[PDB]
Amino acid sequence: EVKNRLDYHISVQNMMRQKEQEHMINWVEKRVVQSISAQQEKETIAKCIADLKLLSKK
Amino acid sequence: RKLALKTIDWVAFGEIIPRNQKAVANSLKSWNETLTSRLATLPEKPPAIDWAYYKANVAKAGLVDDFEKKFNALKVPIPEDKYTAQVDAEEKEDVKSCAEFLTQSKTRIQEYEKELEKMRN
Repeated sequence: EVKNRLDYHISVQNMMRQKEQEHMINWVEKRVVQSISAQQEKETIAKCIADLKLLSKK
Repeated sequence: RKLALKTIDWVAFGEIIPRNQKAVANSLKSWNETLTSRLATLPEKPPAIDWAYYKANVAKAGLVDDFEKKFNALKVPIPEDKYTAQVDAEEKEDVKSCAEFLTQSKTRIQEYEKELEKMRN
């Protein structure tokens, strides 16, 4: 009978972290992303590693 | 209360003949024996709480601690029971055994076995 009371509170805090995760995630992922390509040279760091794949994948 | 046991001696148990309590014994064996094995089942107690943890992820930990202190403090009364008149419902059909046939039988046995010797002559 004790456990139920406790487990409810545990279950809420887990479920609230998952919801905060989805919502945090949806805002985070929707907010930040832009500088990879607003710096076109952070797609040059892709091109750089890709030229170091070009040469240095083999 | 909890479990008890007395003089469970099943053969003579049913055998009683105080008729409105005679019948009872025959069933009371099986009620009992079922009982005895059914207790023989259970655990007595369950775990002891990991309170250190439940504070962790019940971060309404006032609740945990409230219930923790309460659980640490929480000590059940014991059960109810009522048929300790059976103790004395015994003593009546405890004198029946005695009086009726304790004494009758010694009396009777005396004359008869004595009654062997003299007519053995």
